[PDB]
Amino acid sequence: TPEVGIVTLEAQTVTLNTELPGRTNAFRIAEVRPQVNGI
Amino acid sequence: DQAVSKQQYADANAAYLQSKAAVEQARINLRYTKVLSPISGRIGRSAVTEGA
Repeated sequence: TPEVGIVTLEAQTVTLNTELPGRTNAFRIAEVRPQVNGI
Repeated sequence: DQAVSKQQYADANAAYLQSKAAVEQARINLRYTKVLSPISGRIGRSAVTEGA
């Protein structure tokens, strides 16, 4: 007979994190637009 | 006690109601800033952040 490595598995609890793509946006961005005219 | 004309009173009351309407226009412009949500519901992200 052969002797092979055998595991004994049981129940446990997991968390199930899911991977999702995306980009990072800045928190408080302010494009400096002039509000007044001239050179 | 009729110390002034009735017509001068009507002119003063007309100027008074015109000036109340001009203050109502200025108050409407002061209410458009600090912009009120017109309806009630779930709101998403802000496409314009503060500073723009």
